[PDB]
Order: sequence, then C-alpha cells, then structure tokens
Amino acid sequence: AGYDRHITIFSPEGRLYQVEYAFKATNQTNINSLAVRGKDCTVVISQKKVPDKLLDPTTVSYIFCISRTIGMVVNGPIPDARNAALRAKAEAAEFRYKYGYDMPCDVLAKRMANLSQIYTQRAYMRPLGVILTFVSVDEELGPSIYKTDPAGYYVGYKATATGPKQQEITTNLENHFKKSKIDHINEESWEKVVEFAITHMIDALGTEFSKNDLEVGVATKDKFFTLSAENIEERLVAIAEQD
Amino acid sequence: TSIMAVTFKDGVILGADSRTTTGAYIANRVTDKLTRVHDKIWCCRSGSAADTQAIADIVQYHLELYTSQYGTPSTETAASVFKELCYENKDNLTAGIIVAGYDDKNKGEVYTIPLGGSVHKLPYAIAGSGSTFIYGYCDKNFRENMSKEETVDFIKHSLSQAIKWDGSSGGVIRMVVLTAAGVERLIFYPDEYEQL
Amino acid sequence: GSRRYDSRTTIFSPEGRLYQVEYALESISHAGTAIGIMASDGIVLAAERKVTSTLLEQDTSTEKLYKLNDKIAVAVAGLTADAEILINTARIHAQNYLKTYNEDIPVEILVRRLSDIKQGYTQHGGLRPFGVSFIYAGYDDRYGYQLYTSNPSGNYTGWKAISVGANTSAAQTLLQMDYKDDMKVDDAIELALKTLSKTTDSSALTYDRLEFATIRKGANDGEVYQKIFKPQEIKDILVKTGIT
Amino acid sequence: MTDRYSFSLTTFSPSGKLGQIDYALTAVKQGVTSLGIKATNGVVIATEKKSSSPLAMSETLSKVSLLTPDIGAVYSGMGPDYRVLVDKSRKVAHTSYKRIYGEYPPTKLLVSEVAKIMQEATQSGGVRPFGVSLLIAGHDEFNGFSLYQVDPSGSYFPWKATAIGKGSVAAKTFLEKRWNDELELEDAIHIALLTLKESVEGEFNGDTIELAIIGDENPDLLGYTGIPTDKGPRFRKLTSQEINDRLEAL
Amino acid sequence: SDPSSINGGIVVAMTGKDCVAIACDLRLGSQSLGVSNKFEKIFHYGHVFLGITGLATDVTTLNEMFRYKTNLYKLKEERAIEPETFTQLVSSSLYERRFGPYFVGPVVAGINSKSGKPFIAGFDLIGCIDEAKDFIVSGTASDQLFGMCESLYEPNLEPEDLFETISQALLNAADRDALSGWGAVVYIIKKDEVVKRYLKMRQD
Amino acid sequence: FRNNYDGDTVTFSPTGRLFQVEYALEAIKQGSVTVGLRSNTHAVLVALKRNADELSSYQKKIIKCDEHMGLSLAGLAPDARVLSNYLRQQCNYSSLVFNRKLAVERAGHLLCDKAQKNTQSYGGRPYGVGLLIIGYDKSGAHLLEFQPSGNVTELYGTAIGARSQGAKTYLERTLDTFIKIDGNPDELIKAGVEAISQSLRDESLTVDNLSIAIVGKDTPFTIYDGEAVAKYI
Amino acid sequence: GTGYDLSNSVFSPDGRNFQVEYAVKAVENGTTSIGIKCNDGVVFAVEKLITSKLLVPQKNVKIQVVDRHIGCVYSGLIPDGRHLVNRGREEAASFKKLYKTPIPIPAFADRLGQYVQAHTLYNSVRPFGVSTIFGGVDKNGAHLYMLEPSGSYWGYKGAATGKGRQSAKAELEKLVDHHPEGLSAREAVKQAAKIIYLAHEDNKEKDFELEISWCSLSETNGLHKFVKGDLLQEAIDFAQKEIN
Amino acid sequence: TIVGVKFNNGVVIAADTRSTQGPIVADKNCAKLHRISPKIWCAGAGTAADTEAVTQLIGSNIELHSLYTSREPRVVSALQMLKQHLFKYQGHIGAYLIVAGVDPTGSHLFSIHAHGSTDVGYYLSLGSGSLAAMAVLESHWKQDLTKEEAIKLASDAIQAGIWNDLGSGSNVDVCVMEIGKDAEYLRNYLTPNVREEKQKSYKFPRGTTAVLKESIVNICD
Ligand SMILES: *C(=O)[C@H]1NC[C@@](C)(O)[C@](O)([C@H](CC2CCCCC2)NC(=O)[C@H](Cc2ccc(OC)cc2)NC(=O)[C@H](CCO)NC(=O)CN2CCOCC2)O[C@@H]1C
Ligand SMILES: [Cl-]
Ligand SMILES: [Cl-]
Ligand SMILES: [Cl-]
Ligand SMILES: [Mg+2]
Ligand SMILES: [Mg+2]
Ligand SMILES: [Mg+2]
Ligand SMILES: [Mg+2]
Repeated sequence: AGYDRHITIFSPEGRLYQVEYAFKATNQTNINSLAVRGKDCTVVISQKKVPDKLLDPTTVSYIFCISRTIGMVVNGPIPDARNAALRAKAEAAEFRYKYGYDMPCDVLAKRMANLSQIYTQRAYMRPLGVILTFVSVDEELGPSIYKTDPAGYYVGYKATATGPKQQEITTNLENHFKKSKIDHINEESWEKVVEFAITHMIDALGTEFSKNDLEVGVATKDKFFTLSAENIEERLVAIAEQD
Repeated sequence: TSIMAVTFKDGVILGADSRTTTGAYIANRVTDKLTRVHDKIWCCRSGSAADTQAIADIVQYHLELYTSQYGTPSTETAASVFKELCYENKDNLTAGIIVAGYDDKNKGEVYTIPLGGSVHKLPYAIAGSGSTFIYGYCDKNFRENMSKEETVDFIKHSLSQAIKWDGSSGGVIRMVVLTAAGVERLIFYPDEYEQL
Repeated sequence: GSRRYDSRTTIFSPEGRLYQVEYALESISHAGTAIGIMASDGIVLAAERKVTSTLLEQDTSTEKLYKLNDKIAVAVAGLTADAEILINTARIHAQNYLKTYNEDIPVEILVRRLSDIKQGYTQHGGLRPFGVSFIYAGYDDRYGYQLYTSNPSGNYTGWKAISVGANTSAAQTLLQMDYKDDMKVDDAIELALKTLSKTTDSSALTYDRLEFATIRKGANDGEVYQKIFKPQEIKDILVKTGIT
Repeated sequence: MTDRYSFSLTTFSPSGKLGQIDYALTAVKQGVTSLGIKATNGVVIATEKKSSSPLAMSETLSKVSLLTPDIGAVYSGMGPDYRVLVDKSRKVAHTSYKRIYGEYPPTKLLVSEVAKIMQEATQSGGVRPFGVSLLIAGHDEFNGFSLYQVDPSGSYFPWKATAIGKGSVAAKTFLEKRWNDELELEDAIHIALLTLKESVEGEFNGDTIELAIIGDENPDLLGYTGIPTDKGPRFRKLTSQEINDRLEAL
Repeated sequence: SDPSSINGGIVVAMTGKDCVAIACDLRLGSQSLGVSNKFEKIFHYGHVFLGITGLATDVTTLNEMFRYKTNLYKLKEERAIEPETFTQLVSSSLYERRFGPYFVGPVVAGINSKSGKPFIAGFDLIGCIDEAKDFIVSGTASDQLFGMCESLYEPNLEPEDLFETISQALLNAADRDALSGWGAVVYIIKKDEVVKRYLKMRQD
Repeated sequence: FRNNYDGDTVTFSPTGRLFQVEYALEAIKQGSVTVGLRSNTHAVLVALKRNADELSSYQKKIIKCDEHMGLSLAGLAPDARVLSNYLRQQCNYSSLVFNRKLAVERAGHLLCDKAQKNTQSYGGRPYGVGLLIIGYDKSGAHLLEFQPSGNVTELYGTAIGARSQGAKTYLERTLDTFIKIDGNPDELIKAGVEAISQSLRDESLTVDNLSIAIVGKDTPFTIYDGEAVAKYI
Repeated sequence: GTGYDLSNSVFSPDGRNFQVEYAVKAVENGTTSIGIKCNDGVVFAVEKLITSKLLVPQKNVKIQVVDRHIGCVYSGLIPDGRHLVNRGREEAASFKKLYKTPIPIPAFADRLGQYVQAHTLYNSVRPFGVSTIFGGVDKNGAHLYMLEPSGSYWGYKGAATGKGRQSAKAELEKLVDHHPEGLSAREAVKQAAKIIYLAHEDNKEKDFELEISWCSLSETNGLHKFVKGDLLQEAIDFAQKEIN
Repeated sequence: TIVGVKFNNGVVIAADTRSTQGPIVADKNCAKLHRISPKIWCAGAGTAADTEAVTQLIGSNIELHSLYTSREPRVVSALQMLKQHLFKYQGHIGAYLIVAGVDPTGSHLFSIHAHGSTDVGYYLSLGSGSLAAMAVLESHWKQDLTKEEAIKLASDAIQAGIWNDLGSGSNVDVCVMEIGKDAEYLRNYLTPNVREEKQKSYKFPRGTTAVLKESIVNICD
C-alpha cells in the first residue's frame, strides 16, 4: 500500500511521487541557468560554483556540446547530467546517419522527453533527476530553446530560467518582454545578447559575477560553442562601462 | 576509377576522376569520388560504389559521435575506423579507400586501405583501375615537401595520364586541398588536362 | 530487489482458494447482468448496459454482445477491454480450426480453448486474471444448440438457461421457476426480458439500456442465422411482451 | 540490470476494484477540460491551452493531434502519456492497417488499437496504466463521422457529444441541453466554444484555445494535384484568427 | 522443375457494362498425366471473386488463407471486404513471402458494392498489382489468352454478350495448351445476382 | 536496524555494511579449523577433518586444483567444490592455451572477482566458504587466504574456522623459525601440525582425523590422509 | 512514510538516493588513498594496513594499471574496486581497438562515470562501495580524477578519499597555494609519501606499508610505473623525517 | 524508361507506361510514378513488385517521421532510408529509382541502384530505355531551363525510350515539383500510341457457346 511512493505507480490522488522527488533532485547543485534568443543566435548562462580549491575549474561544467549545432545546459546532479548528455549525443549522431540531416533542437528535446516518460511508466527504470535545456539556431525555426524535465514534459520558450531562484529570473525576463513587445533580444551581435543575459542574471539574483563565477554557451548559424574565462571577462568589462 | 592523395609542405591534396561505369556504359560522368568524413578528414572511394558509400556513411557517423565525446579525431583514428569495417567484412566488401586529413600537429597524412582491409601510411598513395598506368610516372616525379602549385600540377599530370589510358576513368579531375587555411574545392575540365 | 512489490497473483489461500480469481468474480458481480436461454428451436442472449447517458450513441455502440463466429456469439460481464483481448484470440482460434479441418469449430472446443487461456493466468506468469465472465451461445452439427459459461478461474459449464454479472442469485431463481424443456425461442425472448426487468437496479427497463441477440435456424432456409437486434427492434419486442 | 518486474502492478483488491485504473481516472479528473461534439456533416474537438509560463510558447505544444488525415485526438490528464500514445497510435495505423489494406483504418478500429495498447499497460508486467482519457474524432467512407472516448482501463464508447477532465460533469450537462441530431458543423463549433468558456478561468481567445474539426475534404491542404480519387485530409486545426472570428459572434 | 508448369490451369477476367466476368479451366494434372476434371480455380469471399493459377497446393493454401483473413476482416469491420481493398490484401500477403513465394497467378474480380463500379486486377507471384480496365489473364496458356482477349474484347458488353466473349477467349486458348482444359466454368457477376455456367469443351 | 538491511546481498546497511556477506563469513567460523604456512621452498596445508557420528567418515577438507596448486576449505563444502572446480578450469585454460602454469597470485585475483559478482547482483547469494590456496609457481612458494567478501591476501601463514585464532597467534610467533625450513618438508609439516594442535579443545588429532597437503620445488601437490599421517601424530 | 533507503534506485522525498549515501559510508570506513597532479604527470599513493607480521611485505598490491598509461587506486570495498578496473580495462581495450590511439584520460573518466552511474538506475544492483582516484598522461597533458559511488567525478589538482581524507585534503590544499607554478614529479612522490604518513594518524593503532605509483612525461615516458627500491626508500625517509 | 530533369525553380520526373512479362506486354497503361510524400515523387525500374513495395514502405516511414518531427519530409531522408534498406538486402530487392522533390532546403534530384549506390545530377535516366533517353538529355540539356523547357526535354527523353526501346512503350506520365507551389501529377501527359479502330466486330451471335449446366450463386450470407 505504502510502496506507491517507491516506484512510478499512481498514488490514490493520481500522482507519481518518484517523479515529484526526481524534480527535487534537480536543485541539489544550487545552480541557476537562463536562456534568451537573439536576432540570429541563442545564449545560455549558468552559475559556475567551484567550492574545493583542489578541483580543476576547467573540468567543472553543466553545459554540453551535443552536436555541431545543438547545445544542452543541465540543472541537476552531474552523474545524471552526463547520462542524459551521452544519450543525446548518441541520438543526435544516429538521427543524422539514418535521416541524412542534422537533428533539430525540438526533435532531440521531444526524443529525450519520450525517454523520460518511459521511466515515468516502467517500474525498473528510475527518472533522471535533471532538467535539460536544449539551444540552437535551427535551420527551419531559427533561434530555439526547448526544455525537458523528469515528468517527460517539454515545450519551446522565448526565454527560460531553471534552478532554485528560477521564479525571480523568470518574472524579470517576463517584465522585459511585456515592455519590448517582442519575443527576442533585438540585437545583431551575439556578444551584446550574452551581455543582456548576464545583465538580467545580475538584476534578478542581486549578485555580482567575476569571470570564474559564470559559464556561457552561444548557438549561431551552423555552430554552438562555450566561452572561455577571458571571453566572459571581456563581456563583464563591457557591462561595467554602462552602469 | 583513378584516385590519389599527396602530402605537401602546407598539408595534403586529394584528387580523383569523375567516371562511374556499369560495364562499358558511363552511368555518371560527373561523379564526386572525394567524400568528407570530417571537417579536415576526407577519403577517396574506389571499388563497389554501394559498398564504399555504405562504409563512408558509417565512418562519418562514428567520427561525428567521436567528436561529440572526445573532440577532433586524428587522421589515423579515421583510417582505423575505415580499416575495422573493411577488414572485419572483407568477405562481403569490394572497397579500396585512400584516407587523407590535415592535423595542426601532424600536418598532412595519407593512409591507403586496399581490398584485404590492411592499413598503409604513405607520403602519397594511388588507387583504382587507372592507377596501374601511373606507378611509373608518380614514383619518378614525386618529391616530399612540394608547394601547393607543384602538388596540384603533380596530381593533374598523374590523373590526366591515368584517364588517357584507363577506359574506366575520365570526365573532370576533382581535387580537395586540406591545409591550416581550410578546405578548397578544385575542378579541371578535359579541354585543359587532355593537352598536357 | 523487485520481490518487495510482487502481489503474487497465482497463490492459494490457507483455505485453498485463488485470491485474484475470487476478487475478479467480485468485480464481475457489479457488471451489467447478461442472460442466455436455450430453446428447442434456438438460443437467446440478453444483456443490460451498465451506465448510460442521453448523449451515449447507442446505434454505433456494442459493449456486451460480440460475434465470435457465424454460428457462435458471447455475452460479456466485466472489463470490456479485457473481454476484447479474449474475443480477438477466440475469433482467431475459430479461423485456425476452419483453415485446418475445412469445418466450423464445434462450440465446446472454442469454449475449452478460451477457458484454458484464463486457467493459464491462474497458475503461472504472475499477471492479474481477466476480469471477465462469458456466456457462449452457439450451434454445431454434433450437439445442436449449446449454451456455455466461463469465468476468470478458467472453469466452464453448459446450461439450458444462465445469468452472469449483477444479481445472478435472483436471476437464476426466476429462470429456474418459469423455464420448461419444450420452450420456443419467442417464449425464451419474453422470459429473458421479464427476468432482467425484475433484477434491474434502474427505474424502468427501456430499449436504450439493452443489447439483444438470437441464434435461430430460420425454417425457410435450413441454415443457422445470428440476429444482433438494432435499437428500433429492441424497442418493438419491448412493447409486444408488455413492458412498453 | 534487466527488468525483474515481470509481475502485474495492477491487481484486483478484495472489493473487486483495480486500484491503479481508479487512481489513473483520478489523474484524468485533475486534467484540463476537453470536449467533443458530433454534427451531421462533421465533428469538433476542443481543449484549453493551459500555458505553464507566459515565457513558454503555447504553439509549440499541440494538445490536439492528427493521427490519420481523417482522424484527430485530444486528451485530459498527463501530457507526456498522451504524447507517446499519439506516436504509438500513428504507427499502429500504418503497421496494423495501411501497410496491409493500402488505406487508413476506420475510426472504430484505430480507437480499438489504442484501446488495446492502454489495456496492456493495465495487465503487462512492471508498468502502470496511462494517466489520460482520449477523445478520438474521425471519418471513414462506410461509418461516416464518429466520436469515441478511451479510458485508462482500455474501455471505449461512442458519443454524440461529451467532455472529460476538470469540469466534465457541468460541461456534459450543458451539452445535453444544446445537442440535437440536426446540428450543422458551424453550430457544433459555436456550442463547443460556449461550453469551453465555462471551463476557462483567465483569457479566452484563439491563443489560449486549441480547436480542430473533422469536416469536408481540404484539397488545398493535400500538397499535390492530378489524382482525382485523392481529395485531401478531413482533419483541420483552426488557426488563432479563425477562432477569434467566431468569438465575436458568441 | 518449374512449379508454375506441374499442375497446369488458366484464369481470365473481363469487365462489361455494369458487370464483370471471371472464368477458369477444371484440369488438375501431374505433368502429362491428367488426374482431376473437377478442380475449380475460382473462389469467392462475399461478393469479391479470386481466381488462382499455378502450383495446386499453393492455390488451395491461398484460398484457405484468404477465407481466414476475409472472415476476420468481416468480424472487425462489420462489413464485406471490397475488391480494391482485397486486391491490396492479396498484394501485401504475397510480398510477405518475397524470398520464398507462393507459385501462383491470382486474379481479383468483383463490383464495388457502394460505387457500383466494375473492378478486375492481376498479380505476379510476389504480388505486383496489374490493374487493367479491360481484361486480366493468368496460367500456362497466358500467351494464348492475351492473344484471344486482345482480339475478341470490346468495351461496355452486356452480361449475355460478355459471357460469349470470355467463354470463346478461354476455350480457344485452352485447346492450344497441353496442360489446360478438361472442362471450364464461367462466372457472370452483376450488382444483384451472379450466374455460374459450366462450358462443354474438348476432353483431350 | 539489522533486520531490514539483511534481506539480500544487493542492500547496503546505513553504516555501509553487507549483512548477507557477513552472514556467509559466519558459516566459515562454524566450519572445522584448517592451517596454511610456507617456507621459501615448500607450502603446507594442515586441515582438521570433522565427522557427524562415530559411524560416519571425516569429510575431506583439501582439494587438488593442478599439479602445482591446491586449497583447503572451511564452511559449505558444495561452495568449495564450485570454486575449486572453477579454479581447476582456469589452471587448465592457462596450460592448454598458453602452455603456462597459472600464477598463484592470479588464481587469487580470479577467485576474488568470481566471489564479488555474487555480492552486487539481486537473486544471487555470497559463497559460504573460506579457502587457503597453496602453490609453487615461477616466483617460489605461495599461501593465499580467500574470504567470500572477495578479499584475497598473500600470507606466510594463517588459519580459518573454529578456534582458528589459536593457530594464527602461534604462526605469528613461530614466523622467523618456519620461514627458514627450506629443503625439509617433514619439519614444515611438523610445524603445521604444532600450529593446528594450538586450536584443539574437544579431542586430539588421530589417524583418520588429520589431513595434510604439500607443494614445493620438486614436490607436486599431494594429499596425505590416514596411515600416511601416522608419523606426524 | 519511510523505507526509502531499502531499495537502490528509489528517490527520498528530498530527492536523495540513500543506498548511494550508505555506499559512501563503506568508502569512508576504508583505507586512505591520494592522487597528486604534478607539472607533467600524476602520482598515486595508498595506506596498506599490516593486519599481522604474517602479511608478506610488498606483495598485496592495491594500485592497478589500466592500459599502460592510466593508474587507478580506490578506498572502501577492494573487490568492488577490482570489478570497476576490470570494466575500465575492457572499456580502454574497446576504445583502442576502434580508434587506434590509447584512450584519453577524460574519455576514460566518463566511461567509468557512466558505468558507476548505471548501478544507481535499478534496484536489481547495488551501488559501488569505492571512491576511485585515477589518471595519467595523454595527447594534451596530465589529468587526475576522483569518482564517487553516485557516478560523480571531476578533474583535480589533488584528490584524497577514505579514513584520513581531511588530513590529506588539508595537506594537498597547502601544496596548491605554495606551488602556483606547479610541483615536479620527483617532488610529488616525496610529497605523496608525507601526506600518507600524516593521514595515517587517523589509524595510528595498526602498523602500515606505503605504496606509490606515478605517470610522468619526463620520468616514465608517459607510462604508469610503480615507485620501487631507492626512490621508494628516499620518499619513506622524507616522510619519516618530517613526521617528527 | 524514367528520367529526372532539374529546372531553375524545381525538378520534373517522367516515365513511360509499359509493364512487360518477358516479351509480352502485361499492362499497356501502368503508372510508374509513385508518391513517397506530397512533394517527393519516385520513378521505378527493375523488379515491379520490389519498386512498388520499397516505395510504399519508405513512404509510410517518411509520413510517420514527418508527423513525429512536425516538419515537411526532406528528399535526403527518403534517399538515405531507400539506400540503407536496398544495401541491407545486397541487391536481392531489384529496385532502380529516380527520387525527386522539393522541401524546406530547396529542390533535389537523385538516382538509387538496387545495391544501395546513390548519384546526384541535373539530369538522370534509368531502365531498359536509359541510353535512348540519356542520348536526348546529353543533346538538348542546358543550365537554367524554364518549367515548360524541362517538361519538353523530360517528355522528349521518354519518347526516345518509347520508340527506340522494346522494354518501353505506350504513354508519357510526368510529375512537376516547383519550389513555391503544390506538385502537379500529369497522368498520361502524352498518348501518342492510340490503337487504330479494329477492321471487324467479333461480337458473337448469342447461343454460340455450348453450355452443360447453369446455376445461380449465393453471395448474401
Ligand atoms: C523504362 O526503362 C521501362 N522499361 C520497361 C521495364 C519492364 O523494364 C520496367 O522497368 C518495368 C518497371 C515497372 C513495370 C510496371 C510496374 C512498375 C515497375 N519493369 C517490369 O515491368 C518488370 C520487368 C522485369 C521483370 C523481371 C525482372 O527480373 C526477372 C526484372 C524486370 N516486370 C515484372 O517485374 C513482372 C511484373 C509485371 O507485372 N514480374 C515478373 O515477371 C515476375 N518476376 C519478378 C522477379 O522475381 C521473379 C518473378 O519499366 C521501365 C521503367
Ligand atoms: Cl521516441
Ligand atoms: Cl559514386
Ligand atoms: Cl576501381
Ligand atoms: Mg520507476
Ligand atoms: Mg578515359
Ligand atoms: Mg487442351
Ligand atoms: Mg490430352
């Protein structure tokens, strides 16, 4: 009777507690991430926290290069994050081989979401305690943000935020898009779209960032790439000469 | 078919004719036999078109999945994947493939994989039915660390002779230049290479 | 391990009963009543639709009376979804027999096979039984007009008249009271409706809450005919018998 | 490793209840309201696009899905469960019918195939039932227009009109008043929009409402000309504009 | 050696004015030896007629298979299968055995019960559909039947006329083939009724 | 506490313990005592055989695995038979494929890895027996102690089973003496008999009670039982 | 309620996996082992508790080699560590067979990572009762990694796990601060010896044996080798001098 | 005889309408132009059953893929799926296809051989009439053709096959696929092989055929 909270079977209220507890694991890292769409680019910002002095800062990342075009930022424990990353990479490679064109952001998102849904219905598979935010400049839809969760839910976003202080970043971005009356950042260069994403990250969280406190990924036409510490510093110097 | 890859000072150049024949009929006179498996790793296909395409498609898949995980694969790594498919399926494959790629550390490299599925790293490699006629010419005229202009000439002269004698070879001479500068596509029409 | 969450659906109680079979029969006891009555010149199948609405399309609806063969039909009591799984396999077994022997399957052989599948879920596999009881109405050239019943235990028996689903105890008493061996189909149609009318948990027995089927050997032919009654045809026979 | 859950997770309780099916139906009741109305010359299926954030793009989430060019589906309950059922439903229409008979299945048979998939999740080892109820509206040459409900149990019933989810009890009552056997498709869309307005709390417009019809053949949507027998799909999803036009005559 | 030439036999189908006709010979032999003079090669599943030529064991096997499949179709669909639909079932059924095929030449004939449109079709042993408006031929005397049909046939023949045409097409083709003949049966199919006639032909 | 986390081997306790493994280790302590000790030239097994009745036989404790390797058991005899049979095959495989006598150290590594697989998978149970493997390979005399946990340790001497601590303390004291008994098998066996007799209490080791095995430089693994051990009592 | 810690793959209400956290206790219970990343390589060292004089000195080796360029040392259940290296060796062989080049350290790290993480997905398996410190030299420099029972791993300048991990980590932290230009392979071996001797004070009751291995581009040609004879004694003496 | 010709704003495929068993013409008007997706059309040569089966299978899988991804089918997808299937069967599925169509990425023209080799060109031809057609294409093809020029060239190429090849005959089927608009399928675009009126009517006087036995057949159940 009381085992309806151990495996992915329905509770009397029609709820899956293992799915709800999997959602709780996504905040274990205490990391906040947001994604915004430019005129012809997509930018993901994530907090980078290195507590141990013995850690190699270069190896600590929750942003993954899935394919040439698709990037993925994860909110959750790194073992589950890397499980989801390797699977997405494998699915992106296999898709290209079988269908003869690069897997679109939203199709990989749907596929990963369908996998998560199976763990939600089969008892022997647990859900992964992660939220996957996929970004690209799709060759049909243009700048694209698609996010999946342990429930197997997925949807496209104009912009999005994930983590403990998700709601603060969300409402901040909401209020900007109510004001601008558009569904993207009206800017030609990606550098200024990254500067926007960092600016509204600071405003919402109320925290100042050094070059080692942030982790940036940019998607453009036919490439997704992550910024180095020095690329971020150049970005932090630009926002400083405005405030 | 006449195919070759030549290492030079700045990198490597792949060259091929454009003729596909089913018997004595030229099924395609503008075939692209120079196939991309990675940004700066290309291969020359010879033998069964079906087999070499099936292999190249699988290799491109393997290197795309390699890149996703471990970053840019070496030209040697690409040749190893080609080898593994060719050797382990030697009974059901008629494929002779030259693998050529530009690495920033290793510069230009050429690997040749004949029918058996063996691997041979060479300064330059020639293959296909038309190659038999230019073993003499290529051995006498090849020098190491040639210029881009010199290497293009060596391949243009070599393949023109192969085309002239081999009925299974002909059409245009396609080349693909692999250097630090990037990837350059070259084409040379009969009205040029025939009168060398 | 997984042992923690195993219900063990195929075990005996200390009394020597099969828990899941007993609880499945309890499930069926709440399903809409279905009656079969065998006469000298045919068989009748009558069933009560459990839960209806003004907006339920009755014309395109079938939840109790299914056609297995050109000579065999079933009345369902329990999970409709479970019944459709067994009905589909029964339809196939009938066609396998016809393909093999070039003869229509004798009624008992079909019934035994379905009953043997139910018995399987009772002894091995660790799956829940099918929450279904069937009334088989059929004809073959060996035993003529036959009426069978099967339940989740995988046990089957033959009847002159029988009920399954809700209020079988009451329904079986009324049938045992008014049934005679020399009965005609038209007498059996009336008996079937009278019995349902008195065992119904609803206000009145209207046409929109009934499914009706007869298996008769129309004298002006010499062959067996299955008739699954249309809504208008149920409405008619309901007025003639004196229930309006 | 290996699925060692080879036993049923849905079992009969001493009362004769199947717990996991009852609990699945409870999950369906919590879901957003969706309805279906059958007219003389078409069928309409409608639901509310409950956007989980105003930053989210409600267009990139289709609650109403094409199964075949003449069959459409809408649900109430768990979205992910619906999404994989649509994927399986589209595939089974091909594998189990079109690849055999060279034509799309009739509504009742595709419904029957979806029903089977959901029944198997009720009996098969190491799985829970699907936490959705489907409304499948379709047309076929020999049955005309039809509307079916499919429940987690695997049970399905044909409807003239019905609703499922949150305010199904109130919505079913309102449909019983307004429905007749002489309704035109435009009258059914009007009744559908009226019924759904009682369910929606916030904004009620073309951007918050998802509505599709099974009506006449759309030769403009076929994508090719020259085959007279091919006249186009009967399934059409109404645009954001097309809904707002009918909302001014509410 | 050739399984299509062991038993022998022929089938021919023709369309007329609001009618179709399908005919076949009655011979079942083993090479030169004639065994049966009563082996019919035309079967019907509702209002859809199927004629099968080729290896006799496969003729009987496919008849039993299509009765099986049409019986299940009728129970699920709650209606008789139509000629166009049945044609697709035969095609997909034969191609299922692509690399181990039934050595047969099937012929579908019937009138679509809804549209009232006459329909015939022919197949190769692996199930390639040959949909002709005029006529279909199959069997050991297919060359002969093609010659007779191509000459005798004219469009929009009345049932009584179409009978004479298909009968003469079959009879004269059969008398030029060693492995065909030994009696014949013709089916005249209309919307409402179907007439079956046994032809008097040469018994050599 | 313990009652909830000892149902199977696939479950860790809150303190980080595997109780099913520890329960298997308990089956060894209940088993009859056996002693192992080696010099630089020879390795000796001395095992006390246990009887059910005075009418029963004394169950054999030493199994030969190859001409250069063998082991003594303490716990479930069938589990000793399974593991010894596996080790026989690995010794056999090494000979046929590589024409190579299997190194005693590598025999230990294989037993360790086989025991481990029974401690991480559901449905399986740990092996309920401890083994003392002796062997003379290319790197001289060897003695191993195997535990169902998967832990294998190379030692100069040791003992396992009931009252095994008596023999283990003696060997820990006699270490410097017996290590140097090189080219004298009889003195190494006598030193092993004096070791096992330190774990007696019930009876005195008799003729059909004592079981001794030896391997070394120019001695193939041979088992001495009955009359043959009379000159050591 | 409770019972969230009885099954492996089960999430607790606070989104934790208790079976993984219980495996960490088995690791914390185990011997102390370290890894030091020097300017052109990595050094591995481990404490070997001498149970009795009966243990043959220098024989019961704990540090394991993968391929010819990777060193692996672990703390906790030694058999579980051996099982992980067995997999790692199969994994490295698979990579080399297809791609020719010996497996990069990051590539190898994720390979162990995905395998350990897989033993937290199902209730039919137990999580690994070891934290593994591993690394070596590849195409582009030296790499040091530490892998937790959860499947979690990162790159490290220095790493420590087991009984005296705090003593170790504290001593490692001092080296990172006082050598920003980077420690040498020779120095890292001496330094590793000291940290093991200092971290042994959390288990000072039992006498212990020191075991060091290293993989340096200049000192071992980028191959994993064990520290033996003179260089081992020189390192033991450096530690024995600075313990007083 | 099947051909494909690229023009500046799309692609056209054409085919004859002769089906043969050995030297006998089985169908005088069979359609060799098949629809994979609404804007991807296929012309088939070789084993008749194989070309039809492989086109229907990939067509079915392409539809399911199109619904799954919520995108228009791509020609490179139909190409990759056909080549990988044909290759797996080592040429035992004797299908030789010219696959053409328009998709979001533009207009495409490919040929697929039975062993799973693919070619890309501006003009292609396959079948027994391949060489008769290719001779016309190699003579008249230029770069930047109009829609009307491409139909003319493609049609002329099939006519070369019909007249000069015994394997090919009867009528010309054409399908035009323009980047902007719906694909238009022109069944019997040309009918240059109409049968001349017969010299005599072979209508028999009723009662000509001798009948032994007559009976009405039972269709109704
Ligand atoms: C232009 O080049 C045309 N030339 C004519 C022709 C016949 O070569 C063909 O390729 C045509 C392709 C069309 C036919 C109409 C349906 C769509 C495909 N091919 C055939 O008609 C084909 C010829 C053929 C026969 C047999 C073999 O292998 C032995 C290869 C080619 N005919 C058939 O396949 C007939 C069916 C006709 O109803 N089948 C057989 O004879 C049965 N054998 C098939 C192989 O396996 C053994 C049984 O049209 C091109 C475009
Ligand atoms: Cl999927
Ligand atoms: Cl090619
Ligand atoms: Cl060649
Ligand atoms: Mg689960
Ligand atoms: Mg030439
Ligand atoms: Mg004759
Ligand atoms: Mg004769």
